[PDB]
Amino acid sequence: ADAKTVQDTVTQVIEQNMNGIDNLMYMSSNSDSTGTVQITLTFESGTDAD
Amino acid sequence: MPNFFIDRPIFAWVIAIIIMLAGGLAILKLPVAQYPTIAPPAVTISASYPGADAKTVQDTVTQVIEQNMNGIDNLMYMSSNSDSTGTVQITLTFESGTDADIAQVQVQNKLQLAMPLLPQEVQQQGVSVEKSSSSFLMVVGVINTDGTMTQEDISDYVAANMKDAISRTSGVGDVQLFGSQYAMRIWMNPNELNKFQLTPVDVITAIKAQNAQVAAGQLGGTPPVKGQQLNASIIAQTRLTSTEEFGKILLKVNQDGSRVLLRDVAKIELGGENYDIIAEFNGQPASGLGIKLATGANALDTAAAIRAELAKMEPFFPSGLKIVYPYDTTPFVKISIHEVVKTLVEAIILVFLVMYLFLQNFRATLIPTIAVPVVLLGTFAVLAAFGFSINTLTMFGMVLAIGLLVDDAIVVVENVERVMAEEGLPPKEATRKSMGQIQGALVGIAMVLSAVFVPMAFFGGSTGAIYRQFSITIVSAMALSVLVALILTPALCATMLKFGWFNRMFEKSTHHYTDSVGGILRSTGRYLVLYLIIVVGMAYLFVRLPSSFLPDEDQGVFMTMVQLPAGATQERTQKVLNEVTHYYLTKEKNNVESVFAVNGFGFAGRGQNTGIAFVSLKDWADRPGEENKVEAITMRATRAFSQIKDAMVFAFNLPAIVELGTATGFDFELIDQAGLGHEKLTQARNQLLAEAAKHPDMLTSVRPNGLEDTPQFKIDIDQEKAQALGVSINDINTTLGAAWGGSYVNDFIDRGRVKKVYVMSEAKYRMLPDDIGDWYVRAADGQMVPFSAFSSSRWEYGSPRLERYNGLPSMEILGQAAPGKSTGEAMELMEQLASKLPTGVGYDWTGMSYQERLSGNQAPSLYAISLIVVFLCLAALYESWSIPFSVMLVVPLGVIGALLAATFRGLTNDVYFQVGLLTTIGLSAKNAILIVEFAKDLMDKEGKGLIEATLDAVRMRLRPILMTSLAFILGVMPLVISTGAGSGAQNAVGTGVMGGMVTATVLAIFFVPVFFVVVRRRFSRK
Ligand SMILES: CN(C)c1ccc(O)c2c1C[C@H]1C[C@H]3[C@H](N(C)C)C(O)=C(C(N)=O)C(=O)[C@@]3(O)C(O)=C1C2=O
Repeated sequence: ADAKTVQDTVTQVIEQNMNGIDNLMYMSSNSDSTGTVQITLTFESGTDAD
Repeated sequence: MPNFFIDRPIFAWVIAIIIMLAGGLAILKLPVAQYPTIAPPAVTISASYPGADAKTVQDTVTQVIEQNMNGIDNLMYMSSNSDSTGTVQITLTFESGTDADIAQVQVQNKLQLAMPLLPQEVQQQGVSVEKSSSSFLMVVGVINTDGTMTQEDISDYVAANMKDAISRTSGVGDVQLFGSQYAMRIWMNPNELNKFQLTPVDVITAIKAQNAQVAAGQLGGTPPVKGQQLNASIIAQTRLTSTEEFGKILLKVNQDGSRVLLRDVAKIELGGENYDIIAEFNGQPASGLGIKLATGANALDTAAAIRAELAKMEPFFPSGLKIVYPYDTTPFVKISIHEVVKTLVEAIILVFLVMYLFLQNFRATLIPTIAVPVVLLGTFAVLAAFGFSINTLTMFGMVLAIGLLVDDAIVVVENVERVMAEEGLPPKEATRKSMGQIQGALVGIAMVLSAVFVPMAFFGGSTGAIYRQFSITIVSAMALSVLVALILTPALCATMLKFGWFNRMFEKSTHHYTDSVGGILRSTGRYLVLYLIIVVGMAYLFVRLPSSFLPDEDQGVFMTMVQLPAGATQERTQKVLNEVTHYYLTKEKNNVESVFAVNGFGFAGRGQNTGIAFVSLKDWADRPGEENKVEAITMRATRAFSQIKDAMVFAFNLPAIVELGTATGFDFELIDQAGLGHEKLTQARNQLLAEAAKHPDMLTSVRPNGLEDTPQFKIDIDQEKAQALGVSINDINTTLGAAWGGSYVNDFIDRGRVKKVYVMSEAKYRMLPDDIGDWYVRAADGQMVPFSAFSSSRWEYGSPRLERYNGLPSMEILGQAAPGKSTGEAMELMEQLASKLPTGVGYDWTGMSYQERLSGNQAPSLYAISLIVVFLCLAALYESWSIPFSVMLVVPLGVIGALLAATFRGLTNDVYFQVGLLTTIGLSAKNAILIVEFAKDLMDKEGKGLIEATLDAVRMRLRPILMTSLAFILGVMPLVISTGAGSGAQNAVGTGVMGGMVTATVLAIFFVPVFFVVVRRRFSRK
């Protein structure tokens, strides 16, 4: 029961903060109707995933 | 090798090109920041509890939380604040180079298990965990200079339309807003409220149901019916998004169709979430944004892009929202970079000027000019090899060293212009013989200079990190050099190599000189004394000479500290800020560029009571005379601000490395170590404080860095009476709660942004212990009941700030050493004074005092091992367990004279001094090794004069020294040693090297050719 709602409520927020993190190349999130959200960060090759 | 290289010099330019390439490309990969990272890694832990107080925070939250920091790796110590405004910081400093990213995990990670025991008020505000830095890169400010937007208004914008915009820009390692963002405010009044028999709770529990976010399946999705067609998503209740819809909330309805709306019982409007810190820029409403570096990005680079992004977006939203920059640590860095660069560049011009005056040539002075930039560049690649960076510390690292490579160059091309001179052969055969008589010396002095340098970078903590900066710099330059002077120079001067007021005024002063030195050497131990004075002298000057870390400097800004007393008030505090502002703009109007003033940011707590005012002056330029400088402007201020009402208002210049170990002072912490309550500790604290005033011998200013108990208004619910009337102990407390300290209902959305919703009494019904009488609660039978009915009130003292060191109620005192005595010996007293307190009370040293204690004194222990490797190394340069001795006794010469940073100027043993004091002992013992080389060499090869050589030795030597030692001093003499601004360390570095270098030459010309004589004759003697 949540159009936008999710994004801008959980999405934007978790996104706002994904800043700082080293070796970041691009972020891309997809807020979903089902209420599901999926933020995704990907780093420069080599970077140490743990 | 060089002999194989002089033969193919074609190649020893490829070796030279590579290096230059590496060092060029490395330049670009270099990050640039003002300093490097030198504080051990800390981690704060903040927390809120709207309307609490220290106990009601130390025992609901800071404890608890803290009973759980167990499990976490490399931790040094952990303190914690619990003050009277709902705040809880809880920073945790950690061993030297532990991985910050991984410590913050666990710290944080381990919080995650206490939250279950935090109270629900707190877990809603949420506890954040982050890395302790509170003062970095630049701090944009956003004011409105046409009274439209208030603090909160401006904050919002800055939050809503630009904060993230910056936040994601090449650099921006973290933003921190200087205000809030709107929040649904809902200020009730017991009156309009008690008239409907509704309390805060009734209001609270409505703003819930009414403003919430429900759930409601699709249509198909989950298993549907055969042959269905439309699946759609149902959209049930969803959060209000306005003061409008908020205004309309069914709170009550009673036989009248009576419509009692949230709009009646109180008053709705957007506003800020916290309201107790008034920011304003030059008497204008303001709401800045601070921005921290980035980790590995570039101070310059990223400042520029911030300025970019800010530009581009300022063409927006009505009323002039003008972006100001009351702080940018960048101009300061760039001007340093711009100097130093000239120091080097010019240092070379010097080696061209000097050297000409000495070697009739040109294609000779072209050599060190092709060696220097080759050695610099290229060390810029060793810096990038060890992950280092272009920062103040690392730069002066090569300037303090400019004189060590430059030398090296001259030294080679001037032995060739002797050998092909003193009945020599052509360029080739000259080099071969020349570059081959200093060959092994040029090495060996390698291994030597590696010690008396390496040893740094082994030191303590916060410091010692600095030291490392310097150490690897130099040694990376230094040795990199010695390597080109065995490869590119010996092929560069061969292959290239072919006024009366000099030459015709030198060839004879040499002779006068060596002659003068000639004889005066029979009674050898003539000047064996005289010297012994010198040494003994230093051993005086040293002790006499004061100590420091880094000389403070004029930077963009500095600050004033206001502090109204005991229980003052934001409003009463503002006026003080307005003055501070005034007696700054308008009475210092040709220097103060702006004052950014905020009340609520004390430096030893918060509260309406204290504030602080950061002032940004105008460009070092428009600030000419020493009177127009910081270490001057603040003087006026400090005083001019005495003569102020009950309002301690200080002003002072920030230290070199904001975020680092301040004064040579101490940081002491008195621990609760048992039962003993607040009180007992206080009496304890007070014992020792007073005890130490009685001792201004060992100097002091022992001061509790913390807050005296103030009085406090104490409610007190009568449980029984509560039970007797129909009145819930819960219902009471939320009403009194909410009312007076305000509660944070739930969220709502506002122009696409979730934002909090607070609800608390108007200000009118919550200022005075009276008013409490305005508040009514609905009881069981449904009759409003006043406080007095079930509660009584008394004054009393309690602590607005409860502080506590690792786990345990503590109290922190700080103070200085002694205008005479050492930080060290001053701690020791403080400790004996501690030694006699009541039993319960323990004591522990934190902070600067932590390192200083732990590591601290090692200078001895370390350089012992150098002075040994120096010997060893040196001994096998020659081939005796004694001869090297003739190389060592140089150390004192250079030292004295370098120590006339005392007797000539007004300085201190500060780092920049000691690094130089090393750079200086390198040319000194270098000189020695050579003169003691050519001492034997022709004494050993041509079996020459047991003393005859010595004279000749020094002869073929007075020009190298005189040559270099000239271009140096002059090189170090410029703005270096005479400066205005963005400097400090310039005076630092020069002055040290400037003297001492004098004595190193002008005094070793005589001794070193001695020494060698006084010895080389004490061994196998009769
Ligand atoms: C002193 N510190 C650098 C400044 C300077 C200027 C400012 O204008 C401000 C601060 C602190 C920040 C802290 C923040 C905090 N937070 C990020 C929401 C916060 O928890 C509070 C609070 N005490 O409730 C603020 O007052 C606060 O909103 C605030 O208004 C600030 C603020 O206005």
